[PDB]
Amino acid sequence: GFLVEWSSDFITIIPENVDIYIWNVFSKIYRTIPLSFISTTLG
Amino acid sequence: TDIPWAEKRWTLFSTVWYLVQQLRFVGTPPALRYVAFLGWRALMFQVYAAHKALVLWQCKLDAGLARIGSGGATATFSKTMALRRLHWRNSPLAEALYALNLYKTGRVHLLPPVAKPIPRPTFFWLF
Repeated sequence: GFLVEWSSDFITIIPENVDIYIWNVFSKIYRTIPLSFISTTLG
Repeated sequence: TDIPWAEKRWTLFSTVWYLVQQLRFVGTPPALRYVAFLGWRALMFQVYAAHKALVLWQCKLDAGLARIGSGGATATFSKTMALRRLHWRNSPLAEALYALNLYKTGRVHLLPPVAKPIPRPTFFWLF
């Protein structure tokens, strides 16, 4: 039930698949920042 | 495997060229790079056509100059010099001295030696 989760470590219960998914989404969101910044500040 | 240890010098100019190149390679999407590639190809074809026209024109001009030079018969040109002009193997000084030699003594077959490749310029930690 809920106690085996509530009483264990949390990085061993959670797979790495979700960390890879979060990282992929974040990476894809913020990857256009250099070109955007450059084209903004150059008039 | 064959990089000359002079293309691996760490200098202050190269740590900024790194940013230019990293923008071009990681910060720009390959599709826009592809479009620019096509455009640049078309431009280079036009430029090459222009340069070939100019080289043929130079061949007539110097074949005409050798006539003044010899004063008499000589009207040919040198195919060696045409091919060397097309492949960028002459320094400007060599061209000028060849023109002068033609204008003064005909002698269309006396050619300047050849240009040597330019070495990579280095200063210090600077560039």
